[PDB]
Amino acid sequence: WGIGHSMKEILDAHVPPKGRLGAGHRGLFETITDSLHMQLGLALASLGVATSLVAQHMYALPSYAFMAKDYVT
Amino acid sequence: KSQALPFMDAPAPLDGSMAGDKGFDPLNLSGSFDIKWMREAELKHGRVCMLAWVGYVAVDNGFYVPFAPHVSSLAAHDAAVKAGPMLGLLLAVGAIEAISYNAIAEMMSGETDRRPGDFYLDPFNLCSTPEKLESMLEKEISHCRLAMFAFSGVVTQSALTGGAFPYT
Amino acid sequence: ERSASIPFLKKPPALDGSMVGDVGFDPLGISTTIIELGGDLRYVREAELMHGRQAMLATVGFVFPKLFGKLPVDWAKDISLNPLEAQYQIPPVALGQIAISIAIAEGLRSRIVFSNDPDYVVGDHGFGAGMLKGKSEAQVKDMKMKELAHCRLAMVAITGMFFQTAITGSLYPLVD
Amino acid sequence: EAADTWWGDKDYPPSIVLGIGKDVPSSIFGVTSGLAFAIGVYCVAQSNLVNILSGSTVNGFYVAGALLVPYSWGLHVAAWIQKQNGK
Ligand code: CLA
Ligand SMILES: CCCCCC(=O)OC\C(C=C=C1C(C)(C)C[C@H](OC(C)=O)C[C@@]1(C)O)=C/C=C/C(C)=C/C=C/C=C(C)/C=C/C=C(\C)C(=O)C[C@@]12O[C@]1(C)C[C@@H](O)CC2(C)C
Ligand SMILES: CCCCCC(=O)OC\C(C=C=C1C(C)(C)C[C@H](OC(C)=O)C[C@@]1(C)O)=C/C=C/C(C)=C/C=C/C=C(C)/C=C/C=C(\C)C(=O)C[C@@]12O[C@]1(C)C[C@@H](O)CC2(C)C
Ligand code: KC2
Ligand SMILES: CC1=C(C#C/C(C)=C/C=C/C(C)=C/C=C/C=C(C)/C=C/C=C(C)/C=C/[C@@]23O[C@]2(C)C[C@@H](O)CC3(C)C)C(C)(C)C[C@H](O)C1
Repeated sequence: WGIGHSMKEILDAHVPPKGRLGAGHRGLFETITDSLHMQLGLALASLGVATSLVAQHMYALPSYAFMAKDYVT
Repeated sequence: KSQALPFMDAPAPLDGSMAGDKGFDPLNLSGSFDIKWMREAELKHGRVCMLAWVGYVAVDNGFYVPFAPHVSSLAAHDAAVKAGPMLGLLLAVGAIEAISYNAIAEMMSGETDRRPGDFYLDPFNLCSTPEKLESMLEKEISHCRLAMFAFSGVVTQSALTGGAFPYT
Repeated sequence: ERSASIPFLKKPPALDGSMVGDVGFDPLGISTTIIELGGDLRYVREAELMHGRQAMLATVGFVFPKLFGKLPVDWAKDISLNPLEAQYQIPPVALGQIAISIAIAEGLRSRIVFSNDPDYVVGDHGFGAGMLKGKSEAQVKDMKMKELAHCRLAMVAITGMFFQTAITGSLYPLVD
Repeated sequence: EAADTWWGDKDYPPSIVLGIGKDVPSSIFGVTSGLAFAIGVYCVAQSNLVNILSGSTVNGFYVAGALLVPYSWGLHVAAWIQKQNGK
């Protein structure tokens, strides 16, 4: 419906002005879509951060009633 | 070459051919953004203002439908929201505006030659010849511009005064 | 170019005619995203057809127990009004037969639909053939168009009936 | 597909990076950037000058105006982009 971003243009635009990061993120859109190993690697990295976060926050801030007293769960 | 502001020339060349063109755009928003969206918004605002002025007058006179507790048009909004059918009217308007989402999205980016605010709700062929279409477009847009001020004044006078039909 | 239903919208490129009820009504473009997957419109037409047929049988079944009466057999102490609340008083020793009959019918229909065969006219299950012999293509097309119109009307109708009896007490012009 | 948006061989991005606002001149962008920044800072200051309460003092207009502070960042960046482009 016309509105919205194109992910290719966002990646191709993000080049620092004078060669600080090389050619920027040009060509990253074609590599990610055509490689299922890069998408899967990003997914596993994010999910690993997420489940470590749930490990920290479920003992730090318990949400289920009458836990933090069983101690074994 | 501007008409309304004779010390200027054409606030971008966007103002060259459409109906109701008087060169009046001092803040250059005609050239900053695409003018089809502006004309769609203008026509849509004017049509809303026309029906809103017609409804605000008629409810303030005594035209009341079955049920619909007889209250002035100032409190009719709250009375009918507490009654309920305002939500159904909102749902119907939302369906029409989903179709309007589709229409405006098709109009702006190629693949459809729709005029801004066009639709095709023309049962009686009052715009068959192009000259009749131009005349009716001029009358429509002039009525839009007049009815915006008309309904704005009606609402403001009804809100600040106690309330009558001529609004003092 | 432009659709025959919504005149200010573009014509759906998948809905190019040659099908019953093709008035070019697809603002979301469901059929556009079905054929670019390499599929066709046989399955969605079959779904619409039996949705409408169940809708017609439903429209008769909402109104029949209260407008006319119940079965002469026993155990019919279910509420005459509120069919949606009369679902839960059905004894299991009738639900078993209902479920078995629908199960075998839909197993046969699943064998028909999901097979592969290209000679299968959509909706032509073979149950109804006693009246279409000796008819031209125009008569069959008109008959299928009447079926599709009744399908869509009955689906809108049953949505109305279910949303009326659940919020309001009952249907206004016929009940209570 | 899309448009050639890469500008690694130029000192400024092209005007097409602004999308729907690719034709707005730089002066409008800068004036709206200053106005949006001022209004947004005022709206977020109405949450610490006055203690925001549980429902009593929330004032959703100040919430909607609070989104102008990140919007003011994008407007002054787009002002620079249009200025280098000559628009
Ligand atoms: C007087 C104001 C006015 C004028 C001159 C026009 C003129 C035009 N409109 Mg338009 N329109 C108006 C108001 C007006 N409109 C309003 C208020 C709405 C909102 C509903 C619309 C919605 C609208 C749509 C959706 C479409 C048009 C179209 C058109 C064009 C062809 C139709 C035509 O000849 O209409 C001539 C108009 C008249 C002779 C006016 C008759 C006066 C009526 C009878 C008054 C009725 C008031 C009544 C109380 C309202 C009840 C509300 C209730 C039923 C909901 C033409 C340029 C069509 C178009 O551009 O396609 C080519 C099109 O698709 N208009
Ligand atoms: C056992 C055989 C099958 C029997 C079942 C049956 O029925 O047959 C199927 C059949 C054809 C057939 C065949 C037979 C010839 C019969 C037998 C053949 O078999 C052989 C071997 O020959 C098979 C077949 C298929 O060829 C034909 C049946 C057609 C049928 C049953 C069509 C009903 C539409 C209802 C509608 C549109 C409701 C609208 C309701 C509307 C529009 C409303 O507005 C209602 C509502 O306003 C109300 C009233 C009040 C409001 O408050 C609420 C609302 C607003 C909602
Ligand atoms: C009317 C005012 C007049 C003065 C202002 C002004 O116009 O100057 C404009 C100007 C310079 C200039 C001019 C030109 C345009 C070049 C030319 C002009 O001449 C013409 C017309 O050509 C003259 C001149 C000097 O004006 C420069 C503008 C610079 C500007 C506007 C810089 C904004 C940064 C924003 C940031 C860093 C946001 C951080 C935002 C943050 C950190 C957040 O969002 C936090 C957040 O919690 C928030 C707050 C809300 C939450 O929801 C979201 C979260 C939680 C994330
Ligand atoms: C989205 C779901 C939905 C659909 C698809 C749908 C379709 C139709 C159709 C077309 C087939 C017709 C012809 C029709 C007609 C009437 N409907 Mg709908 N209707 C739906 C929902 C509701 C709800 C929630 C209510 C309601 C009612 C009425 C009344 C009563 C007016 C009166 O009493 O005079 C009448 C005449 C109200 C009612 O039950 O009585 C208060 C009520 O609350 N309807 N309705
Ligand atoms: C097509 C299209 C669109 C669309 C659409 C729409 C509106 C689609 C709607 C489809 C719809 C509405 C499909 C209903 C099915 C309901 C059925 C089959 C109910 C059967 C009901 C049964 C079998 C009930 C039987 C009962 O026995 C029970 C349970 C108890 C008894 O006491 C009473 C009775 C006998 C009654 C978009 C999205 C608008 C745009 C897009 O681009 C194109």
